[PDB]
Amino acid sequence: RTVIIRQHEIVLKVAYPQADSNLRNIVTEQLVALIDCFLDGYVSQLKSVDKSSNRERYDNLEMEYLQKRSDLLSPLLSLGQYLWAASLAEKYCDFDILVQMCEQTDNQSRLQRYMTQFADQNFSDFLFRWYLEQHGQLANFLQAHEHLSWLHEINSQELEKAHATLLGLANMETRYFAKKKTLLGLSKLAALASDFSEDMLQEKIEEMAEQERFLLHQETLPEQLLAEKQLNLSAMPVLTAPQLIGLYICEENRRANEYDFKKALDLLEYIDININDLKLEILCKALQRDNWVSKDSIFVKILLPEVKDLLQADEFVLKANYEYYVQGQI
Amino acid sequence: RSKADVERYIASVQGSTPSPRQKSMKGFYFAKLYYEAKEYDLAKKYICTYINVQERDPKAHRFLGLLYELEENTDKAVECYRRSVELNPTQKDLVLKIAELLCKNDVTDGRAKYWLERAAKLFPGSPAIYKLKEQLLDCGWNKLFD
Amino acid sequence: EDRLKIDVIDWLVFDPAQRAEALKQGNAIMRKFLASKKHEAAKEVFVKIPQDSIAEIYLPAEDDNAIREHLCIRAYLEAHETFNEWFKHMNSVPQKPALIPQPTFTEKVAHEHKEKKYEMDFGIWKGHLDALTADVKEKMYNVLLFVDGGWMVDVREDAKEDHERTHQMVLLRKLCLPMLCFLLHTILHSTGQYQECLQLADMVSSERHKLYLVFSKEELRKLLQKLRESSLMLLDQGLDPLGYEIQ
Repeated sequence: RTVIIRQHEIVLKVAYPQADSNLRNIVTEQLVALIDCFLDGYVSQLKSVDKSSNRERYDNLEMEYLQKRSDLLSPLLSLGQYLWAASLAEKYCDFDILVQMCEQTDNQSRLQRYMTQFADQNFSDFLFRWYLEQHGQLANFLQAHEHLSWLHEINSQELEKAHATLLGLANMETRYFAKKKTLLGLSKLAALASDFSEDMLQEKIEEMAEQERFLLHQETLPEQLLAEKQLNLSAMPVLTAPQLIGLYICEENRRANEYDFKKALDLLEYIDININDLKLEILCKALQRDNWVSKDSIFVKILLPEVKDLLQADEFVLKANYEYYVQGQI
Repeated sequence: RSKADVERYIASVQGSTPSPRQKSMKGFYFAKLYYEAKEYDLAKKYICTYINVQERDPKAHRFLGLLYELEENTDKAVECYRRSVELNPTQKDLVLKIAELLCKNDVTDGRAKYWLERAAKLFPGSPAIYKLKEQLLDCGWNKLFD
Repeated sequence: EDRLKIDVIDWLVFDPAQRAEALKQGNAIMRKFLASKKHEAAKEVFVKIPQDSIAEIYLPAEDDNAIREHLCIRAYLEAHETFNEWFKHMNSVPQKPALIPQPTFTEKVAHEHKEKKYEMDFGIWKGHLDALTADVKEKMYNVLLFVDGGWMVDVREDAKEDHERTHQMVLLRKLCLPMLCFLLHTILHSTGQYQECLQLADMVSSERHKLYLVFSKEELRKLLQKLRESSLMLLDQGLDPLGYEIQ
């Protein structure tokens, strides 16, 4: 810790001087501070390999310390010649983040192909190191492998393929409604534009028609309760059947009419807890709003031992309509 | 005419063209007579429905803007004129109106300034143009003098 | 023969008792010209139709449709009148000040000003643009999302057979709806509204309009290579393909 400090002290003083130095000289003191830095990084590598296992916390804290220095020796060599980078990258034979950004600053897509040619899992490293950060679109062509899939799939004219992943990303989608809607639309336009047999196509667009059928529900949410509930227009999440059924029936939804409940009884097959507790919850606010007309209609829209009764009252025209509701069902 | 004359004509064309599209395409010509019978909450909804099917007619849009002008709803009236103007640029008098209304309601936004510049180049140095220039400034004594 | 047809209109317009036949025939004539994209032809006819025709005529299945068709056609025309203005403007951007390397102290100041004036014009040419973009867009959505049954689609279904017209109305949809979409995409892309570009795939695929049926398979892919282009620019901005923040 004094031996080492006196070396990181003359790196920085060998950095201040090449700022004013005849060309050739500034290189020989650079091949030198590369000769010296490659003996420090070799001694921290040999001490690592010396210690292992238990008390690991101390062995993964000394890694971060040598890794913040092969980064401070790399940046330092970012101004310097990269002809030495190849040897600094090999000396601490990984420190790839530095030799990977030297291959990026130049047109050597030949070097980043020569790097991955002789490497152990650099490919899984150069793609995750491109995403964290022209010919960069040829590396974008390979980096578009993963969810960005559909993109390079439209490009490759692999439409059917684009449709499968576009639907897959539509399904996992929960964070943004406006986006779950966009992906299906794209998936659909992908599939339609693709080369399915009229049979397969008819399946993709039917299994699809289903998705659009559930969505349409959250889609038709009245504009009275969405400013009441102070909701973002599009910047809202993909709601589930429950939230929907319960929101279509809120006392906030003021103009709630036959269609609001009919659709709040259509979203019961969209569940996967208590079914017939809600079946009641909703038919009951279907009457609170009546102010004892709508119950009337929703029994007219259904076309029946779904609804309950004695359980319900848990009253003069409830039974009265439940008589010409035993004649209707019959 | 009266209320009966105009609301009885509802059944006249209702019995001649009953489909929703043609029913709504007659809204402008329905609204044409309610504006004459002094019905502005009714005429508004008649024209607004024709606008639901004929959304690219500069005449209908202006007519609603002129009706919102009688209602004194500046924000609504201005927007209606805007649509008729963007559809048909030859409506110079509407460019003045927009500039005239934007400066009377609020000058804080530069949009009122912009529409005044256009109004000037459509009516070079007309008597109204300066009037609007003074209105925009109104929203200090030395300033007016200059 | 163009004149023969555009001239038979003034003959039918002259007699107000034939305004229903003047409009109907005006439509037909404008249906031939639209299929050729003769918009100055279609419009020169469109003005001959008195601005108050619709009001007076007030309904047989043949008159309800011709009134609808006429407005559809106006919605289409207005969607090209405002684009050509917008497009004309996009191609008149203030040019950068010219540089005089090794300037005299005179040329240095003339340039400090020319450089400061240009940094005023480019702001307005985005100003006028935004207002011509907000307007041309609206029109393109009035045609694409035509109210009450889609563009060039009859609402009345009890007229007598007219295969010429009917198939002229299907065609006009397949020539002009793919072409209006691609324009709107070009307008949205040109103004950097990339999130919305991608939302053309909702509008089109929509079951509410079934616009995707008016597309040939080739046109689709083309629209899909147009959207992937907007997407890119959204990645360059740091957002996901569809414009939503990457959390």
